[PDB]
Amino acid sequence: ARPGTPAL
Amino acid sequence: YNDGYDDDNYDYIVKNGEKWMDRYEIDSLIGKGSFGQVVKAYDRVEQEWVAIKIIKNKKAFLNQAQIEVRLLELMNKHDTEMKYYIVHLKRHFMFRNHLCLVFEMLSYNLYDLLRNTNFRGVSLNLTRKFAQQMCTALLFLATPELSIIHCDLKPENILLCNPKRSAIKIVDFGSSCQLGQRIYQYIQSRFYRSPEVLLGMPYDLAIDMWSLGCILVEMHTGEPLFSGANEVDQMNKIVEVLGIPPAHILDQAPKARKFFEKLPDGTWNLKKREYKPPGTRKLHNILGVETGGPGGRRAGESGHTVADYLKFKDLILRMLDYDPKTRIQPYYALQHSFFK
Ligand SMILES: NCC[C@H](C(=O)Nc1ccc2[nH]nc(NC(=O)c3ccccc3)c2c1)c1cccc(Cl)c1
Ligand SMILES: [Cl-]
Repeated sequence: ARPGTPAL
Repeated sequence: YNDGYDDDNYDYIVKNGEKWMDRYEIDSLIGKGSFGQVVKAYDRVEQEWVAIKIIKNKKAFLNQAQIEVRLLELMNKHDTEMKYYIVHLKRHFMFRNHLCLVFEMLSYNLYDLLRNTNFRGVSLNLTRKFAQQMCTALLFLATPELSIIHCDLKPENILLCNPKRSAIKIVDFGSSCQLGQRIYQYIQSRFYRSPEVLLGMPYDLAIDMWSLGCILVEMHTGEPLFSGANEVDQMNKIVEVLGIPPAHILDQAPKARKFFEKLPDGTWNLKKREYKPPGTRKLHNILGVETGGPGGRRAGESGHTVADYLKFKDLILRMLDYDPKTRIQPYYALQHSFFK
């Protein structure tokens, strides 16, 4: 598992 | 959706061998991301391969990419050798309603590098070369007239210039801001997100140094330092290694209470047992300092002495200082004994 830029 | 050029989520449908503007020959789609796509293209004018970042045809993303473009153009006005640790934007244009940023072509990122080692870690020597370059990139960004916070440092955003060589650059300034022009509170990729961002506090360039500390341990162990499934779990995992944050920070943190509880006498505790008690998961043991490195796999290798691992551990603890005021800054990081 790999987060993961916060989005618009 | 845009006369059949876009799809239902705003991406350009990439087609191999398409030519844009009697200039760029699209070869292929090399990357898909939440903000757009990256394609390999050949530029006929300059006779070189480029990576074209094709942004979403929606205003919010277009508005954020214009700041990115602005930050990259600002960085390009400094002649210092230090800007070479930042990916270069060659130009930008609008094409069939997508904003497009043309970047130099780079090789693969450091997560992919760990993948070659089946996640056992790159060596300490390589980790140290990465560390010195990232500290220098951070020094560059801290130039007063830039004062740029990357805000999303992680292994996926650091790319090798070439698969057979150790030079790296930082990519994706899409979540970046300058000091004093902050915009979002939910920033940084979770594994690499600072306490200050977790606690809802004001933040500054130091948040990138925290990310770098987490990154460097991961590059050598092959595994994220703090792998939270959410913020609570993220905070608890930081607390397993570094203890309960100082009272003086917690008393100022708006979201102390998402993770912590403050007793009537002032002293702070974790909310009311899955996690190891605070400060008992020592980096000393995670790195395997006296037990031959991560997994004991560096026992007897040159450059991996107890002394070295002790310098590395020290630098990292300075990068993972809870206090942003005293957390090591790039200029001093570069002078640490780990780099002697
Ligand atoms: N937050 C992740 C940043 C990447 C990204 O890697 N952007 C690049 C920017 C500039 C650049 N120059 N050369 C690049 N190399 C590659 O994309 C690549 C791909 C596959 C194998 C080796 C290199 C790259 C990649 C990305 C990925 C998908 C979509 C977006 Cl919008 C951004
Ligand atoms: Cl990018």
